[PDB]
This record gives sequence, C-alpha cells and structure tokens, in this order.
Amino acid sequence: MAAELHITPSRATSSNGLNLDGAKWFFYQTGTTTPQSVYTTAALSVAHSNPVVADAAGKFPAIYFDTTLEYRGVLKTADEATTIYDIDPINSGILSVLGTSS
Amino acid sequence: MAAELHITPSRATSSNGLNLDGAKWFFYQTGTTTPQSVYTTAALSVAHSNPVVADAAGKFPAIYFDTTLEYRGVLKTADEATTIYDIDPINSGILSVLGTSS
Amino acid sequence: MAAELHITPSRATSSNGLNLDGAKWFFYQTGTTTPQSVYTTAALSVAHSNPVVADAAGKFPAIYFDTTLEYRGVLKTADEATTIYDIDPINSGILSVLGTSS
Amino acid sequence: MKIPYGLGAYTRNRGNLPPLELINLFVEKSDSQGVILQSRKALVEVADVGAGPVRATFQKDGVFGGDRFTLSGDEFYRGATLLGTVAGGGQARIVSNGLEVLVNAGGLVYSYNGTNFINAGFPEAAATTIAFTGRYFIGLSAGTGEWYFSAVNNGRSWDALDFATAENEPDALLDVLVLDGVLVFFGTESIEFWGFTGDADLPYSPIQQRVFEQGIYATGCAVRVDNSFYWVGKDKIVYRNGDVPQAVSDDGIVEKAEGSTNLTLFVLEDERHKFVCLRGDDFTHPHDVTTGQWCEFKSYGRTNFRATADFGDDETGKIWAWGGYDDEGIIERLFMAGAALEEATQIDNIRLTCEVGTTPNLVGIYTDPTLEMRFSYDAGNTWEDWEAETLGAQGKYRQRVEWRALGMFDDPGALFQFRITDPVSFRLSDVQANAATGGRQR
Amino acid sequence: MKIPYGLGAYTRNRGNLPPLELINLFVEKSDSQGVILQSRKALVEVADVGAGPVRATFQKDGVFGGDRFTLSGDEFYRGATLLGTVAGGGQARIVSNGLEVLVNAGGLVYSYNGTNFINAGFPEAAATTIAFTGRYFIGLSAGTGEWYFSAVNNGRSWDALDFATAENEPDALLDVLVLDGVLVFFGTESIEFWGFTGDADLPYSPIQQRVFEQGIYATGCAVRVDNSFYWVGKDKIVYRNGDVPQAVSDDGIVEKAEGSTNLTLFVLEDERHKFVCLRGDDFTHPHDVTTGQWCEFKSYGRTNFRATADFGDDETGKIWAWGGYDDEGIIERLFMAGAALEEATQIDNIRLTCEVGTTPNLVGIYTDPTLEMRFSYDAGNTWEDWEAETLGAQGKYRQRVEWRALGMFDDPGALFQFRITDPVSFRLSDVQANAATGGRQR
Amino acid sequence: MKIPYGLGAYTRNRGNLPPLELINLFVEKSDSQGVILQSRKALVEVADVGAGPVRATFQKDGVFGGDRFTLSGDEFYRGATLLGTVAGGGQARIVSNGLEVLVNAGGLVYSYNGTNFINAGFPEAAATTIAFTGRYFIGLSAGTGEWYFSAVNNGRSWDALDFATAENEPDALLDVLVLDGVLVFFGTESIEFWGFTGDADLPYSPIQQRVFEQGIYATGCAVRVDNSFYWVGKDKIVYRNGDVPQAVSDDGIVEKAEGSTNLTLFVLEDERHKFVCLRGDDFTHPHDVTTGQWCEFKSYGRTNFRATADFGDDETGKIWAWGGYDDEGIIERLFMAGAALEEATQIDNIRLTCEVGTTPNLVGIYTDPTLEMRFSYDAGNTWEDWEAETLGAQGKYRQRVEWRALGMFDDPGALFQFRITDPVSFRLSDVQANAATGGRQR
Repeated sequence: MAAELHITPSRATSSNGLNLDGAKWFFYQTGTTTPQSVYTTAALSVAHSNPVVADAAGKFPAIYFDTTLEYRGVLKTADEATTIYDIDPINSGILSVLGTSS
Repeated sequence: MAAELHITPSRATSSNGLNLDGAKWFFYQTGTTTPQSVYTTAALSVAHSNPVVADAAGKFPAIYFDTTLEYRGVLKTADEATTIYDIDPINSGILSVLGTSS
Repeated sequence: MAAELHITPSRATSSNGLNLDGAKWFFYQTGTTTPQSVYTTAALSVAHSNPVVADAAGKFPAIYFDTTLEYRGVLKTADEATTIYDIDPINSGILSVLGTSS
Repeated sequence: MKIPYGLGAYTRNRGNLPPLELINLFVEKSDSQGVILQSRKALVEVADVGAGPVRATFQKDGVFGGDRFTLSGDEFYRGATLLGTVAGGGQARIVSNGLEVLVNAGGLVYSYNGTNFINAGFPEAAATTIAFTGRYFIGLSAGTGEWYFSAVNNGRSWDALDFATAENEPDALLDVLVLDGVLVFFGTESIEFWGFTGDADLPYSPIQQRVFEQGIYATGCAVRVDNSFYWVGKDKIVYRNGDVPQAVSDDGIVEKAEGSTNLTLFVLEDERHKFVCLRGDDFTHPHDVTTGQWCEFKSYGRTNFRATADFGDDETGKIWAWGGYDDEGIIERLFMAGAALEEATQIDNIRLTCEVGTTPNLVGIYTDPTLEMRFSYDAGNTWEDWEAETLGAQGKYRQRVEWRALGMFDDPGALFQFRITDPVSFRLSDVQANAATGGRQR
Repeated sequence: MKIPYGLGAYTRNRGNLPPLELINLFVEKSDSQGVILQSRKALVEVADVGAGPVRATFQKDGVFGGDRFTLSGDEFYRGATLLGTVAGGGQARIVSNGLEVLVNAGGLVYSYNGTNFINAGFPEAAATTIAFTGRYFIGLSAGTGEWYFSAVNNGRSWDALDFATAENEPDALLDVLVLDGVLVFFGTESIEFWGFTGDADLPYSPIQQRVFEQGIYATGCAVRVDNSFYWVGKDKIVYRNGDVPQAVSDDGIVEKAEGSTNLTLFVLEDERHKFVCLRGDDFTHPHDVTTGQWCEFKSYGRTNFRATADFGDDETGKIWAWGGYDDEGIIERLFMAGAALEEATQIDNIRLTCEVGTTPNLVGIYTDPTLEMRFSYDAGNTWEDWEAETLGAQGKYRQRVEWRALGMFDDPGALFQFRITDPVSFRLSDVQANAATGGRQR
Repeated sequence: MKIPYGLGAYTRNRGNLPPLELINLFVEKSDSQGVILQSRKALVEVADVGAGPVRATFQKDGVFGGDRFTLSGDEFYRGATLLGTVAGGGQARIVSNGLEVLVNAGGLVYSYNGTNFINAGFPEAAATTIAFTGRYFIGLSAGTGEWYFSAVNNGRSWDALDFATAENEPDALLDVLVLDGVLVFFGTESIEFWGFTGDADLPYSPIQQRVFEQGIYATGCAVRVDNSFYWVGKDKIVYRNGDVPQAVSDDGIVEKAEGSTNLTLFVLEDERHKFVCLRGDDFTHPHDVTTGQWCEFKSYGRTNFRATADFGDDETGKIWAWGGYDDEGIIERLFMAGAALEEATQIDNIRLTCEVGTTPNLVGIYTDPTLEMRFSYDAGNTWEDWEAETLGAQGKYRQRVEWRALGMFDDPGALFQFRITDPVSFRLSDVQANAATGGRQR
C-alpha cells in the first residue's frame, strides 16, 4: 500500500577517492558514550562485536538495530583517529517514538 | 512531529575506487530465490525489470518496494559474478511487521 | 521487537571516481519546486539553509526531515549544472501516510 | 509503409475468397492512436448453482434484496434452495414486478411469492412467453392463438375472458417485447404494434399502418439492445428498427447462419460496448453497436463460446462476469493483414506496433508470450510454417517485433496471419511493411 | 513546425496507451489566435458557516432579501443562526417559492416560514427528493412508490389522497426534474415524461410514447445544464437529451467511473463556460458544453477537487466563488504534446508560445515562475529528468522559452510533458518543433 | 501581399491576448470591392427640450399629428409644454394607441387624453412595464405578482378582478414584449409564452411546452430587433430567439459585461444596418445583425457613447439623428492589422487602399487629415512612436499612403495600429505588405 525507498550502501572511503580498510563503527547509547549491542541476523539473536571491522576494500557486514532503543555511531580508521561521521540519533525510531508520543 | 534521517545514495563501485557499469540488483522473495517485482514510480503501478541496470557511471534509477511483503537483494557485475552485497531482509517492514505482531 | 536496517552514508562523487566539493541538495515541496526547510538537529528546532553545501571531500552534514510533510531533492555541482539525482518522494512518510490512509 | 489490416470477420466460401477475420478482438476508436484492436477479457467464476445447462437467470436490486434466480437444468435455484421444478420446454424467461417472480418454458407458467411456489393458472395449458412487469402480466398462448392478460400486479390470478386477438397473422405467435408504453408482437409472418389505451376492460389498442413483413424466425430471436430493438427474420438476415427496417448482416454471416438450425440473440455488456451475439451451432458473431463491425468470440478447446441470454454457462450450472486475465488458461487472438498486391516485390521486413513487455509473470512458462506469424501464397488456400518472435520480459518497454528475411511475393496479394495464444493482454495500433534502422538500445 | 498538443484528458489503461491529458486547463476558441489553452481560476473564501461537510446551499434575490441557506453537517444555518436540525440521509435538496423554504435528506421533509421551523408532514415517513416550486410541491416516496403533491403554494399541508402512481417502473424511483411545464421522473429502469393538465384533482398527465430505457444510477445523477438535461444511466455512460438520447462519454471516462461506487453531477458556472462535473472517488472530469472536450480539475495536496452541488466545500463548512489567483497556494497545470513519430529524427529545439513575464510579484519567491518539461521514450511508460526554464520577471514581454540540446528520438513517438505549479496565470497558443534564429534583444 | 485586418472588436484580458479591435467602424459587404470598413456618421441636433437625462421618447405619424413626447428629468415635455410630472423609477416606457398616451417608471401609470393628464388608476400601487397598444393595455405589478389588463382601448379605467397569474416563476416579473398576437413574459427564472384566446373574461392563454430557462437580467434587457427578439439572460450572454435559444456573444464581450452592474439594450437604425447596442458602465458594443460582427462606438472626450432607448442623450435633454460629418468636433476611428508571423522578415513597406483626397475643407486646419500609424512588438503590450502621413488636399484623388523604412520583425507577430481623428469620411478596402514601384504622377 505504501512505497519504501531503496538506497544503495556505500563503502568506507577517505577524504581522497581511495577506499579504507579496517574502519570501525562504534555504536553507543543515545548520548552517553556507553557501548550497546548490534545484531547480525534478520532476528535479534546473534550479536557481533561492537567495534566492527570491514574487509580489505571496505565492506561492512549486515548491521541491524533494535528499534525499541536509540543508537549513536561514529567512524574511525585503524589507528583510532580521523573521525569521519558522527550522527547522534543514527537510528530512526519506529516503535520507540510511537510508544512514548503520537 | 518526528525527525526522519537522510542518507545520500551511493554508486556501484568495485573493490578498487573505480566505478562499475551494468551492475545488476536481483530482487527476490524473503528467502526463497524467486523473483519479485520492483516499481519505478511514487505509486505502485509501473514495474520495471527485476534485473536492473545502471548507467555508464553506476547510477541506479528510483527503486521503490511494496511494504506489505519482504524482499532480498544482491549485486552482480555484467558477467554475472563477484557478488558484492547480499542482505536477507533488505526491506524494512512498516506495515507487514505491525500487521502480524505489535 | 523489530529489526531496523543500517545503510552507510555516501559522498558526493562525479561520473568518474573522484569526489566533488560544494555539491548542493535542493529540497523542495512534493512536486511543486517551492523551497522547504531542513533541520540540523535531533529535534525540529534549528533549520539550516535549503541549498546545503558539503566539505572539500564531499561530506554533507546531518540532515533531518519533518515526517508530516513530503519532500523532493536534487543534486547539483558548484556551477549549478549536471543534475546527479532527482527523487520525487525522497522522504518515506511514516506519519503523513498513516494519517490519510491505512 | 502501412498495410491495411482487416477490421471485420469476413469469411465467405461462395467463391474461394481471402478469409480475413478477427478472433477475440474487437475494434474501437481512441485519441492518441487512431484506430485500435483490443483484446477480449477472460472469464471468471462468480456464482455457482446446481448442475445442468443454465437457461435463464435474473437478479436486480429492488426485488427480494438481490437474490439470484436461475433455472439450471429442470429446477430452480434461489441461491442454493431448490424451489420446486419446471416442465420441459424450448426457451426460458423470468418476469417480476418485485412482489412475485414468474418463469416460463414451452409448457407452463409458475408464480412465486414470499414462501409459496405453485401454478399461476394460465387460462389454458401451454404458453410461449411472458414479458410485462409494471402494470400487467402478458402471456402468449401456443398454437394459433392470442395474448392473455392478468389483473393489475397480480400474476397468480388469470382470467379466461381477458384476451385480445390479432388480425394479421394466421399461423402462430412466437415472441413479445416491451419497447415503450407500446408493445411489439412478433408473428411468424408479420410484426404488429399495440399501444396503451387506458381503459379497464381492454387496455391495449393497435396502431393502424405500422406492419413489418419480416416475421421472427423462432421464439428467442428478439433483443432490446438500445432505444430500439433487433430481430432475425424469416430468413437469416439480422434487421434493425427504424422508419423502415434496415439490415445489418452482410455476406459471410448470412450464408453461415443456414447451417445452424438453431439461432439465438442476446447482449453482452462491456464498458460502452453493447455487443449483440448471434449464437448458432458452432459460431458466435457479436455485432458491436457503437462502431458496427462484426467480429468473432471463440472459447478454447470447445466448439462454441459458452454463453446464454446472460453470462450463464451452457453446461454444469455456472454464472460469471468479465474480469482480468489468466483464468481460462488459453485465450487465442488472431488477426489478418493483407496487401491486394499486383507486382513482384521485395518484402524485406514486417513490423507490428503492439503493447510490449507488460506481462505480470516472473515464475512459470508465461514470462515471454512469443506470438508467431505465418506466410501465405494463393489467397490463403495454403499456408507456410510459423515464424515466432518473443514479446520481451516485464519492464522491457522497448522491443521491436519484426521479421527480416521474407522474400518475394508473386501473388494476387501477400496475405499474413498473426496469433498469440497466451493470457497476456494484447493491443495493436498499426503495422509497417518497410521501415528503416535507427535506434538507441531497443 | 507545429506539434499537435492534446486537447482532451485521454488516459485509457486497457492497453498501455500514451496518456495525453490536461490538468486544470480547458480549451476555448479565440479570434487573434486560433485555438488556446487557458488556466483555471483560483478559489477564494466568500461565506463561512458552522463546520461539517456542506451538502446543499441556496440563495436568491427575491426570497427573504438574499439570506444564505445552507445545510452544514447535520443542521441548518440561515446566516449564522442555527435553525434546528435535519435527519440523516443521502443527498440534500432545497426548494422554495419565496414564502417557504423546504429541505430534504433521505429521511424527512422540513418546512420553514417567517419564524417557525417544524415538520411539513409528508403523508408517510420517508422521502427521496422535492423539485417543484411555483405552483405545487412534489415529493418522492422512498421504496416502491409514487409521487405526492401538496396544495397550491402550501408546502406545510400535504394530503394522503393526493398522489399519482407510475406504470412502467416496478423497482423504485430516485430523482425528479422540472425541465419545462412538463416533469421528468427518473426510474431505476426507465424514464417517464409527465405533462401539465390544468385540472384540480389530478394536475398532471403522461405523454404516451416517450420512454427512455436508461434509468438513473443513483439519487443525485441528473442536472439541468441547458435547455435540455443530462444523466448518468444504469451503466457509467453520461447521456444527453434529444430526439434519441446520445452519449457524451468516451473511453477513458467510462472505465474510470467503475472504480468509484459513488457518482454525482453538478454545474460550475464560468463566463460562457458551463462545466458539467462528474465527481467520483478521486477524479473530477468536467465536460465543457460549448466546446465539448473533457478535461480535469485537481486541487493540490488532496485526493479530489473540493466542490459539491454548488461552490460549497466537502469539509469544514465553507462556500466560495471564482476569483483572482494566489489564494490556494499551488495550482498545478499540466499539458501534453506528442508526435506519433515513425523515423529517427534530430530534435534540436522545442518551443512554446505562452504568455510571458506578466507576474505581479516583486518580493517573495514567485518573481520567476520557472516551468519545467520532461522527455519520454516508450509511449510514456517511463520518463526522464526535468529541464526547467524561467518565464522572466515583470515587464520582460520578450522571452523565448526553449530547450536546445534534446537529441535523437527512435520511438513509436516522441512524447513530452510540461508543468507549471505556480500562482501566475498561464496561457498557451502554439508550440514549435524546429525554428530559426533571428532577433533584436529577446 | 495582403495582411488580414481585423473585422471584430476582440479584446480579451484573461490571457494577454493581442487586442485587435474596431473603433467607430463597422463591416459591410459590397460588389466593386469585396469586404469594406466604413465610418460612423456624426451626430447632429434635431429637437431640444428641457434639461435632465432623457429616459424615453416617442413620436409617430398617426397620433396627435406627430407631437414629440419625451420624459426629460422628472417631468414630461409635449413639444415645450410641461404636462405635469412623473414619479421616480428605474426604466421608462411610453405606450399609446392614438387616443391616449401612457407612461411608466418604477412607480405609477399616468394616462393622457386631449387636454387632461392625471393618474390612470392602476389596481395597486406599483408597476414595472406596460406594452400593448392595439386592443388592451397590459401592466406588470411589482414584486411577486401577475399581469393586469384594462378594458378595450381604455387605459384610464382599470379593474381589480382583471388579472391572470403565472405558474412557473416564483421570484418576480421584469419585462414584457409583444412579438406577434402572442405575448412574451420575461421572468427572473424562466420565459413564458401566452397566446391570444378571443374571449371576454380572460383574453389570453399559455402555450404548454415552450419554456426557456434563461430569465432576463433586469427590467430593460429585451429588444424586438427583427421578426424575433433578443435578451441578456441571468448571466451576461446575449441570446437570440429560435427553435432553441442560441447565443451571439463570445469571449471579450461576456467577461467585460461583469464589471458593469447596469446593462441595457436598444436599437440604432441605419440604412439596412440594424445595430443592437449593449450599453454598460463605459462600453457600447453594437452587434450588427446583417453581417454579425461586434464593433465599438465611442464618443470623444467622455466615458461612453451617449445614447438611450432612442437617439436621446443621457444628459441635458437632447434628441438627434444621423447626419453628415463635422458636427461632434473629433471622431476617432481606429482599426488593427496583424500578421501572426513566425520568421524574421524585412518589412520594407506598408500600404493602405483608402478613399483619398475628398475633404470638403479649404480654409481651416482640416485641409489635410493626416492619419498616423504605430508599430508594435510583443503582441501589443508595448508600442512605439507614431508615423504620420497626409491624405492629400481636395481633388488629389491619386495619393498612395505608405511608410517605407520599417525594419525587422522578430516576433510571434507584427502588429500595427492606425488612427484618424478627424471629421473627414473614411473608407478602407485592403492593405498591402510589400508592393512594387510603378506610376504616372501619383
């Protein structure tokens, strides 16, 4: 009944056009810098490590959130420096927003 | 009342920094490897081909799902090889999840 | 209870593999080519400029919509030419679709 | 160029004429394209009753809430309840005013009310037809007879002294039709007109100098299509009411109607396409009424397109409507394109401008419909092998359908034949004989 | 050259036909230019009453000084006074002769005078419609019924023995219309005509051989447009009165009217443009009556162009008229221009001859309207990106609007699409495919 | 070549359309030339009465020897005698049979005879119009009323029981007209027809199925032009009697009539040119009836061409006729000639074929009339300076009127404008764009 839009996923690239390897997403709580878990499957059962790594070309694996609680993610390189992105509500709350308001 | 986040769409690129052309998204059913349809407009009327192609620089067109049924997509190159991504619930169920649970 | 999928954000790149700088998203109304506002924070308070700019490597800042009203965005370069993308419902209506139908 | 493809179903076997014909394709106008051929919608299943050949059905909205009255085999069904039986006869008819539902065969008149179903008591044994609803109920006595009428809105009580004789047909009476306030009585020899009087003893009176000389062929050969009506006539020439009765059937419909000793007429409703079907032994030629061109409906695997006075079946007791596609399995759709040529040519190409690549199938064998064409020499008295081209998968809206190595045509006319037997919807606007080669990925 | 731009709203989805259509643009003639496309005037706010969907309104000059009678929601408003309530029903109607103002719904008949508002006392419970004003008041009984009539100029006193039955429709009665001294009664099955007698006991009498066979679809499907009238019919084909009833709806209006199970008709008055709107579930196709071409009115941000039997809203209780521009925010106006091409071409240019640079804005974002066009291949089943050109500021009356780098068109036809969504008035006379380059500062 | 000069007054401001128009020039046929534009005759002074706006005048030959009856200001004048006064009202009317001369306003009915002028005694207070002369006198009661009638040839004695009500308009009555033996009553909602009976008690009877649905706009909007008549209608569309009422006003007359809240109609008699003037707030568009083309009469120095229901003035109490020239000082006469061009041209010349050098003046400033023309770009939204050429003195019948250094026209159309404001008579047959150079002293 409704149209969902598709966005192709990108790679971990530097300020130049080159690709990065060993880039690390650090997923946190809402604004507190305390580590949360990120699951690897369609369900919410198996959680992989919170500092994730990519391949030699910069492929991150399948990353799934838990929509009842907020998240916050950054990017770092292998030397833990040069913060690429930082997004404070990186999740879009489907159930956690409709359950408190609206 | 709620904030929706924006993500810029990417291109079909290889393991190197170069762009790919003629890359093909194959959209399937949930986990069965049976082809489903993907629509090209804001509504759900005109469906383009299930093996889609990009431009000479790797631009995919506007891709819209049907949110009442799940999807699964991959990427291949022109020679039908070197599977780039594979995401088993590539759609996020807005109505199909709230209609069965929650 | 439900799994939300993650997509890594991309950069503003040209037809070649090089990155672009000073790329401009123009956010509009639904289909009318009239400018709307785009907010910069988690809430819906502080709105930055509608022609946005990126960094020297093509980093756009945090871009948040208002989910009760539709949007439409394009891309241009610094010389206001070579339209990269054009997506007519670039937002996915969470509340504005459920409030009129379903 | 542009080759003239045929718009009618013209197959005459008096001479060995070239048989240009349509199968399951009718002609309508448009505005973007000029003249178009469109497909025939597939048949569905709507209501199912007890088995047997369905003879006549009936439902409305202002009588009994909309309960489906049918005559399957030898007995009623009101929904799925049995409601007694009917005697055997030739052609059925259901008449109602809202408080009572009548029925007929060749034998008897059976009335109905809230809970009872017994004999209405026609003033003699047999009956042919009943028509009128709103004020009276009018019955037609079999044999050399007249028409009887009942009391006001009371079909369960007839009378013996309530009749009115005719004065121009000595043989029989076969059919009756309510066109206006006036009545139309079909004799075997003449056609009369009887207006409404407004008395109590005799309520109808004749119009003096309005007599048509072409009597009806049988008891089921008159249809109120429009503001006026049609009939079949003592010979097999379908007519049309007017100042004088004009004819609408031509050669190739008249000489084919002799082989069938049974002829009926009915309507099929499409959106602003009121077809008038002439059902026979094997054929079904529906005369379209808005753009009046004969065509041909043919269901697959059988001897005739299955229908009756409504959308009921002729077998197993089924009723349907129009809907969608991919229900009847295989729908054959065939058209003709000829040249009436005189000099030896070099046909290097042939082209269709159809609708391309809009099939909804992704699994199964129908992902590429693959229509096929067929050469001919000698005015279609013998043919050649098929040459098949695909139509493309879904989303490929740019696919030319053409054949490139045809050859020489030393004929009184080159004459082609196309066919698609496949559930995908089909359209055709134009054809092209010789075209040029430009393109960007198509 | 000159590319034929479409004059009607033809979108048929039987085949995958090229959908040439108009949005908020209608066709009229002129004398300086030949054939012109003109814009749709923006809507205003005239009178505001209590909230709810406005069902039927009424004002004149010779009754009560001109007080606006409306039925918003469930209750009257005479100006802003409440005036009681109405029972719930299907379609409303306001009838007056100057000394009393009646109203209706599906339920009851409510009369009015100088200071009182109580029940008029219909001779039974329900009522469908009331029409006549000058001599009698005529009511239509719901169900299998007849029409009642009151005393002379006295709608507050009915009588039980004052009726007259019909003799041709057994199902129901739905609508009534006063065309002349005669009456027009719409049945669900037939249409009758009843002339004026001049007696005291029974004041009306039927005309004998004037019966139309296309009964009305619903209770709100008949409009007196002109010296004659329109209706909708048992199927979705809008007709027109004459010697025989002719049809005015074609393909692309008939197949779209099935999806809506609710159909109405009304007029919108423009200066010598009497539009006849067919309102449905989402569409509104107004049939122009002077140059009879279908078009499409669509209000922005909604699902349908908001209107009713008059200029009232379908929501919040508002009434307007036509006036000016820049009131409804955004008015979308869209037209089509296609080639029906057959050979590969080199389209180097495309041109409009519109009205140029007459915007009244100097502050704000609307100082340059900037319409935009859109390529297509494959008969409009997929499209391309927009190419936008400005229209110029105020006072710049010399500005060509053209696009210069189009390319090759290997198609069954090149097919373009233009759009302006902006409060500025818009005109179009002609287009040009290929032109030359002369000029003096333009 | 030959440039098409405009024959009508088409100025539509919906779009910014090119405003081709005529000023004081109408179109007729001829035989030597094909189609011609002719001038408007100047106005004179014929009869002068006491001051005030003249509302309605009257004179014949078979009543009172031909004495001029007028209503100037608030009081009569029979010649120069005062003859009492009139009450105040909206629209006047003078009715006579030869033995008595009636008059009207919105208020009262005043009769007249050989020496007395007192109240005729209408059976109630107010009156709208009086029409009939030969047998009866018919008055129209204001408000929701009927029409009264007097005795035979006796307008000074009315009666209260002599009336006849209408049965189709509940609002009001506004105007009455005697077309034949029948009568025509204009309601605010409908139009009725009433034939002549031949009895004594009630002398008139209605025709049953002749009702027009376009009621009159006001009390002064109906003119018997011809064997049939005209009116204005509830909306501003001037109609015409026939089998069905057809319309004669187009765009550019309808959208201009809304700005005036006062609309009248009358005739101006020319030799076989029966003009039908539509007078408003500032405009006067006379519809010619023999070659039906709209034009425009405009008197100089004022806001409107001064006239009324006859040749009376709207100010100072004057009555005239058509005659001669050089009386009103300045008569402006303006016409348009355009190309609807598409490619860049070289207009080296422009030419008129007018009447040349026939002025009767030898002293004064009008010995050379010297018309002048004016370029335009951008469809007439801005203009250029005048270029004037003389017309020659008297006796110089051979003088080409041309302009020789025009230049380039890069437009949607070159568009010129000519004007002569001078008492000399003016004619035009043809124009020429590019011509050649031959000659013998001209």
